[PDB]
Amino acid sequence: EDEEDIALEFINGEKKDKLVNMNSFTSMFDNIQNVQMDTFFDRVMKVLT
Amino acid sequence: DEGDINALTKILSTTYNYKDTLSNSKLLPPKKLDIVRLKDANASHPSHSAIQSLSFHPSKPLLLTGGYDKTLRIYHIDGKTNHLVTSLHLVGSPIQTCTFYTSLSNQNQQNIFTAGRRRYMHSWDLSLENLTHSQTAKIEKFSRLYGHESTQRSFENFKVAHLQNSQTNSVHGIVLLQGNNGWINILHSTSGLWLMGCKIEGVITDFCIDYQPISRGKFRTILIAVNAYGEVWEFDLNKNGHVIRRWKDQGGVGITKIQVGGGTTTTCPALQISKIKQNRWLAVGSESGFVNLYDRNTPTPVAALDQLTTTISNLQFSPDGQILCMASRAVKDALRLVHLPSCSVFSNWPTSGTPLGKVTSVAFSPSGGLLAVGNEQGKVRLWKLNHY
Amino acid sequence: DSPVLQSAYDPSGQYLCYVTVALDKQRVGVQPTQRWNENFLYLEDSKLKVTCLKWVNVAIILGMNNGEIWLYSVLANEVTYKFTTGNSYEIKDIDLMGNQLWCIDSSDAFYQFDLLQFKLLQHFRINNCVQLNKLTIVPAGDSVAQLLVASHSISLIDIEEKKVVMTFPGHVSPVSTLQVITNEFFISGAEGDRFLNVYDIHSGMTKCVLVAESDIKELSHSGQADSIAVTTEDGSLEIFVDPLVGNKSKKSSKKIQIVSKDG
Amino acid sequence: NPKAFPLADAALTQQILDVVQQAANLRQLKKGANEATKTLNRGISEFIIMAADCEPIEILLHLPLLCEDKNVPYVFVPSRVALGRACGVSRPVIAASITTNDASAIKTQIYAVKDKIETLL
Amino acid sequence: SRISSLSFRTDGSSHLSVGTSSGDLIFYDLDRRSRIHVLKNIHRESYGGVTQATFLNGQPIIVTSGGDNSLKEYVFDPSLSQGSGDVVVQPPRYLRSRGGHSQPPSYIAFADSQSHFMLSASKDRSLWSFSLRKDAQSQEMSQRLHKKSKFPEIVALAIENARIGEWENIITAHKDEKFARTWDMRNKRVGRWTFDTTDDGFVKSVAMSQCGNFGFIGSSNGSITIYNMQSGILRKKYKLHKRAVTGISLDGMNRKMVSCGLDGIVGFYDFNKSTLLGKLKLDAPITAMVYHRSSDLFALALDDLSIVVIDAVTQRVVRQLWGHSNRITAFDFS
Amino acid sequence: VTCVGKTFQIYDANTLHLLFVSEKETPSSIVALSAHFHYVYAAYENKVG
Amino acid sequence: IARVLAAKAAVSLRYDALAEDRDDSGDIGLESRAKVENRLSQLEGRDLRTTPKVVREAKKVEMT
Amino acid sequence: FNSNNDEKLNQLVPILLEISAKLLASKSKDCQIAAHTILVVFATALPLKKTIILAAMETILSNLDAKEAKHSALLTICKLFQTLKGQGNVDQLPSKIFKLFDSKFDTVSILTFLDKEDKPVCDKFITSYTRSIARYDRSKLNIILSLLKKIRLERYEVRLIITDLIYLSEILEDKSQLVELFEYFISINEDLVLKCLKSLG
RNA sequence: CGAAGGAUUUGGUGGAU
Repeated sequence: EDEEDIALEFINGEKKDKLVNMNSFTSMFDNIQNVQMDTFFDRVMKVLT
Repeated sequence: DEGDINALTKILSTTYNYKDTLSNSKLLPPKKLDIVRLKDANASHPSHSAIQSLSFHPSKPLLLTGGYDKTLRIYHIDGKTNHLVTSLHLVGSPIQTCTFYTSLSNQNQQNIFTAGRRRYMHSWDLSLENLTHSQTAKIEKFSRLYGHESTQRSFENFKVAHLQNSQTNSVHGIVLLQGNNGWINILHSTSGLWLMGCKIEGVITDFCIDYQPISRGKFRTILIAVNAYGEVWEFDLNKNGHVIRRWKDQGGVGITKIQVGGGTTTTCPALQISKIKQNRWLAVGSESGFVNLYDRNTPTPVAALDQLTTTISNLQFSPDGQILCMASRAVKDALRLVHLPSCSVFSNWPTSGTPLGKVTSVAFSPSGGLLAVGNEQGKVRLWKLNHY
Repeated sequence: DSPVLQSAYDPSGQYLCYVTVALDKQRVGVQPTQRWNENFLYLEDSKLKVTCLKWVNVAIILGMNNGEIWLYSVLANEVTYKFTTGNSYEIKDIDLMGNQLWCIDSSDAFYQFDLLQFKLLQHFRINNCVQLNKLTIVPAGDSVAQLLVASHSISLIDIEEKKVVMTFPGHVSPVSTLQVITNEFFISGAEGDRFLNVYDIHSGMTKCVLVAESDIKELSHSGQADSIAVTTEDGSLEIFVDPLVGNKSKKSSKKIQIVSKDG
Repeated sequence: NPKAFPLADAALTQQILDVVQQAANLRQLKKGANEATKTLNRGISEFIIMAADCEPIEILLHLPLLCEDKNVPYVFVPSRVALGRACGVSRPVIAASITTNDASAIKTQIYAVKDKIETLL
Repeated sequence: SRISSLSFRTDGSSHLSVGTSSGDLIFYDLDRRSRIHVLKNIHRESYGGVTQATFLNGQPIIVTSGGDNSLKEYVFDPSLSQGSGDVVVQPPRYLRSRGGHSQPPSYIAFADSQSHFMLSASKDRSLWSFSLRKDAQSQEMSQRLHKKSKFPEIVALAIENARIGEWENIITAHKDEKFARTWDMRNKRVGRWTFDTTDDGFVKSVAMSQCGNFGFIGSSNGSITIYNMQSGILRKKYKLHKRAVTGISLDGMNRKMVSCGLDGIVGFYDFNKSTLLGKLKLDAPITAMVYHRSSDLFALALDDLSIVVIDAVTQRVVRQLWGHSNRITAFDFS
Repeated sequence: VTCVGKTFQIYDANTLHLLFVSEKETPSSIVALSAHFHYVYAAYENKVG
Repeated sequence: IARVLAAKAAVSLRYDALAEDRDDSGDIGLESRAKVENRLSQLEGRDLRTTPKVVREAKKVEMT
Repeated sequence: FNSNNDEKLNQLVPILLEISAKLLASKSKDCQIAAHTILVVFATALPLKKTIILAAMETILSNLDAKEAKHSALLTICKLFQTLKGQGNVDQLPSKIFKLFDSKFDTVSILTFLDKEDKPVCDKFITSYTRSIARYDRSKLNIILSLLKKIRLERYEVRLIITDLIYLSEILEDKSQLVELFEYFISINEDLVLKCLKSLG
């Protein structure tokens, strides 16, 4: 066993995540009226996920 | 005037730097690439044709070039001078692909295989002092297929892998070739004997090799072959090349290349048996410019990269499998670097000012994060990734 | 340019230590001049570089840009000990007399070390020394009493007094070589300069100005001012025969070249 | 996908998608269900290619009714994404039509595939 | 960080400016206990960063200085918010400055006959224009390139004013560089032409004709290439010297051209007819040339610690000067 | 008032225009500078001018 | 919107006309309606006239 | 909109994070929930030092009283740890942070957090929290066994937990729950356990 | 042609006029 093996193991372990782009949250304003705060945060998380 | 809730306010006051230092991080940034250009590899002794193939030595700091000039020029890449170690002109033998080979058991054994649109292959033994001190080169010609001449018309497309003869536990190299009708011919690297042959339906377009470790000192070599339609075959070369898996590339059509990365491969060869690792990535090119990326850990691609609008001519991963470099020979400056597993193309590099020409060869150094890109004008340009 | 970044013969002249770059990592190798060794020390970091290379009577002292000095044993092929200065400024020069070991940083701070004890004895900075790229310790008896230091001009400094003693008008460009040919005659050369100024330590007057055909890279002296060999930037070797005997400016007597049979 | 019929086999799908690529280069290809509908009305279609995985499949089932009335061959391919890339666009395509041109440079290839589709029907 | 300067704003706003040896200048709001803005790398860290930064008494202007031979002024513009101006603070804005070379100049030249300006090159890879009048004006030549980091330090420079404002009128040679770059006084920017030695050598000499139509480049390999300033196109190439060409000069009449090299020969050419009028060998290698056009005399600094004056008309040594004890760095004609 | 080697120079802060210069070069480099209305105190070696 | 709405009408209409086992719910139409509304929202959110930006005059400052 | 411009994002750090601190301070749960939305988005857009993340935890947990804020906060804490991609990404929480977290989130709560199938990716935080338990709480070694079963952790993360548990056996007395944790690792991926033992002892 | 993009417009300051 060697350190570079551990480094490549750590590299393999890391997983992708959904990046935030310019046009990700623009639609929020469309459905921003009469919406509960918790639901708004849940939608933000859903887009982020 | 003269856990606490105000912790966040205080820490902001302490520092005006809020981006975490990338020096500590072992994972390269997703969208920003720190890349610096160095001296060209071919500057010292220019080539007279397009750079058809590029290959770094597995351990030594050498770069091998080939082309229709029929010369195997070997350069000592230091990044500042890049002088030429040796040259070997092969009369009447255009070079479509060349590669170093180091025996996995006998580290002292080094060898170069070169092939072209001919019915023979050349092997150049670099062991001991043959590379530099010797006045003459020890060259052998492989021209015998042992009854299978009809399947093979040219040695031009070949790759070299390691096969472990399980019943004896001995490990030796194999030379893989492309046949006329889905035929893959496998030869012994040293003796040249025909070991086995693999057949797929349709026209063979490209193939690649994947290693799956079994136990201490045991590993199996898998041959992955793909058809123009996109059907992928996986043969087990340790069991007479019998099919073990069949699947199709989702949305695949006009496939052109296939590659694996994240473990041992021709670009990232091993030095001992324990260094053998399984590849976690698989990329499938196409004429349309799409590159479906698959996670080896019917399959559904993780991403469908579509930045290039021309046929994919080179697909290659970094030795650690964190960058995928996809390039096309159809047009100029058709090269992109894709960050894995984010599958996001780097934006800062290449630029309109980056000189690449008609990219026709790409190579990642086994270590040091150097990238060499050859073009149709015969120039091998060298870049360094500062993260490595 | 030459692939060999730095080189230095051993005092006997039988072994040459050279540092070269493999991909992005510098590797240090040693070869036997009188007559192949495949074993090189490899610097594990791309940033790390060797600034100084000095033989020890079988160990070699390697100055590094990290701000620390490595003691390397060629036989074992491992760094036996590392001398670390408190600061992080690159070492500009290194010189040795027995146990004495003197280095200078980019911050113009002198340091003293003992090989036997592996300890930092003293560190000091002398005013009127705005740069320091070269350090030479005079062969005075068996102990160090004064030091020759040059950046663009040359200065003599007394260790006990911790002050300059004399100043020599040096070259315009940074000083590249500051070897002491004999007592009270030491030669000096500069980057991209074809002229070597021989100065008198006690008097301070330019005894002679030796001139090479092209820019000078390395300098070797034979015996006691008997003969001086200078490697020119064009790749030729010029020899000065008895340079310490019109009189002001002298030219090399013998020129040596290497050319292949092809040309 | 029982409604999709006839569904071309793996061997025939590659031949169809091969002709589609050539037609796209020669500007002899009309992409989309709506243009494919038009080509039937104008009687300039050699044959129609449809994607079986389109969901809901119904948005292209009107073409068989038009094709049978006009006596134009039609065939289903398994994947719309594959049809899209063959067409030469960055978006999935559910239907396509090969425009008639007796002076085309790929005329022999179109008729060969057209005959195979006719046998299939 | 290490504090190098401190100052308070006396304009009625509780602002504290903190200068650091790293070259940073930070501003804090004492009332609000917050950072307003930070100015990064205003002065070089290698030269002590911000040696001194002072708020002027009762004004929003702060003067900054350092060891890099630069003095800058920054202004805090009025807040652009009608209310809560203290919260909305405009960042400091560059106002004016003066400066100079950060390292000793390597080459100098007088720009014009009137002697109102001088060109200066330094080891900091910059070419500067300094006025010799009380205005003390100083301007760095723009290095932004034409299309059809700083350049290496200048080792040689030539300038003419016959065609100033028409096309490029300066030729500069760079260290370890195989071509020479052109500049323009009137635009105060780098030119659009590059002159190559064409023999795989480094540029050791640069010269210009009085008419301003020709530029001469001497390579380290002994070849003299002649370009045209207007089009930057190679016209002729003389090959007499085998060692480096250390000096090129042309007479006011554009007829007789003189060259010298480390090989010790002084070559005389007929520029109009392109013929070798004569060749004169000196005892020692020649290091530099200065040509006096009115008298047609040129002096040569020889390796033997002498200055040899030669008349181009008769191609003979007229005066030889002795006395220097070491290498002659530079010399000029009255 | 800015020190220049062995001499000091006075600039108008409104325009950074040079106003005055020291008539003579001090025997030693100036170490400190203090300015008070029309009088500037220059310090060098063991003398204050 | 007419071009977009007509295209989505054909999708919904063809689902209705050629269905062997359509549920009487309008689910395809409802999802098509959401697409047209989303197209309308972004299209209507567009501002043809260029937005003017905060003018920042570097007004001359003379000391007092 | 400023995602591409990294420099502009850095200038946005002092302002919006400061606002988040003020919003967290407000006793209104809606303000705290709003602060959570800003923090989670900003962490994804721009990586930050772990110290900033840890300081953000202290502010979030200091004034966490509303149940709705507690639910949103727990999701926020896990997401911030996901953004962390340096050495110490899964290191144990500080003692003060560990004590604060358990008080505002009982261990039974996180088991319910892990119980639901639609849980977000939280392996780095759980790896950090798991190492926090072993260092500071000995009675909780049993709850660790349940936590590992509920959530799959990345291979290197499992190695780090094994690495600490080896030290626990040497220092802490052998326990049925402690050996049971080992036996759990014996059952799953036996070979990797030997590598940790080989490297450590 | 081409080392970490290219074109057009524009505010302010500094220097001459």
